[PDB]
Amino acid sequence: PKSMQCKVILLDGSEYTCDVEKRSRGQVLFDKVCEHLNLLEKDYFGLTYRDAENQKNWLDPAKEIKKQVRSGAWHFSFNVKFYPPDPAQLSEDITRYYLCLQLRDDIVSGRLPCSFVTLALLGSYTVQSELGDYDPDECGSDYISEFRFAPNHTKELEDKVIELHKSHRGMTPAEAEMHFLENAKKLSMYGVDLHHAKDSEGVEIMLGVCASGLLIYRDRLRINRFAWPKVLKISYKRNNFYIKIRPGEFEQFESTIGFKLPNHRAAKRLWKVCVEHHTFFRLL
Ligand SMILES: Cc1csc(NC[C@H]2CCCO2)n1
Repeated sequence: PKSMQCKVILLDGSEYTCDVEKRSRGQVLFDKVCEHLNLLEKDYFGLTYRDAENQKNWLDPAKEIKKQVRSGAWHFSFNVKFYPPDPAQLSEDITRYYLCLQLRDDIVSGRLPCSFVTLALLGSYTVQSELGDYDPDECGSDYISEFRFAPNHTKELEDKVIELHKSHRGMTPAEAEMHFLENAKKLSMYGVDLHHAKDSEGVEIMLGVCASGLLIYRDRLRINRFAWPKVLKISYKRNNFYIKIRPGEFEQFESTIGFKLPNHRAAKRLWKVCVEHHTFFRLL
């Protein structure tokens, strides 16, 4: 048997290396990553890789690794795929811990926009989880945490993290991580996977896919959203993505909404993440 070396960026930025038989399916590598992370609730998570267009793809667990990475390196990231709308109901603390790590990266990267105070508050729960109770000895008036809290840091933000940290005295890691999630889960973009598209008029939009349904971000004004129950069929042809919206009451005929994606692979990818998030909603 011929093994291939796999490299996986873990959610704390560390690198895990293992080997799998060259014909192995994605689930094989994923199972090894989950065993290493001591993770049981693994179906909220996935592996990503970068294709030749350099686009983030989900590694399909059903399909051979080699038929997905193709010409690329066997380099992956471990990630949350299905953001739980109710993290309090996850059976395990370790699940909630990896979820926090993903959300920390969603925030720092700017994928999850956050008000100043909420950046400070989430920061404060992360420090309490990582360092324990506020300690003046460690932090002077010129203190700057090693922790990344935000896409841009200011001394004011570092100050607010410390002030809020002071109030979490006696909070255990699992409790800090639960408070982190009870706040993060209310952010408008929590678990929203954004794809660039154009509408039927050629105007550039973002299509958001999440637990609750589909979002169309035209501009700040009039945001369209479709709960999963209102979506009958989703399809792609060529560069185009179509959503079939279930007929409202006493309206004879459904409405089809079509979008232009940058290319056929962008369309296929959006279809697959939509189908998967629709099946996830169904499982709630
Ligand atoms: C019971 C079970 C475990 S994984 C799964 N389905 C695979 C993807 C689609 C929905 C979320 O996860 N069902």
